[PDB]
Amino acid sequence: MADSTITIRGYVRDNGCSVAAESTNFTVDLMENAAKQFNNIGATTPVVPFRILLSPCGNAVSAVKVGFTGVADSHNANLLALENTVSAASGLGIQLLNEQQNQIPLNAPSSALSWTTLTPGKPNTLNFYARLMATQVPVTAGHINATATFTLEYQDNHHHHHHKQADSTITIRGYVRDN
Repeated sequence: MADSTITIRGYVRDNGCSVAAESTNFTVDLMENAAKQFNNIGATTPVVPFRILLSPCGNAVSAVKVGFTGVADSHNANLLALENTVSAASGLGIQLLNEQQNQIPLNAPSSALSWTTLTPGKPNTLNFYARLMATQVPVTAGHINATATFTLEYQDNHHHHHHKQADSTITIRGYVRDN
């Protein structure tokens, strides 16, 4: 079942959330990715459903902003680069997007993107996508291995200087088939 503390006792900081284990500490199954389909920069795979469940949360929030940051690729640094090893494929950045299928950069600050009005005390789930972007036509087979974190720039009054919220490590798997 799905039940949570809302408008009741035992709530964390109001302005913020905890981030669930289901979001700070998981793996995206990007399925297979095929070399043979990435034959120009427009090439965009069947965008897998992905979310960051925030819970438990407190009782007073107004929204956040995201802050995704990772190793950005040389080609289009808006795409999350791979582990950068011989066995990681070339010219195939990770394509992390929101439900609007809009390219989300990394090393932007929290200003170039946004978030929804958080509900208090619930498994606050927006809907996002992850898949695999062609930045070139290398079609060298290999595996999918990346690392970033999201921060949430919680709309607290920012009295202390900002940092990362967490080290909520986004890991994505997958496989470039040679067909």
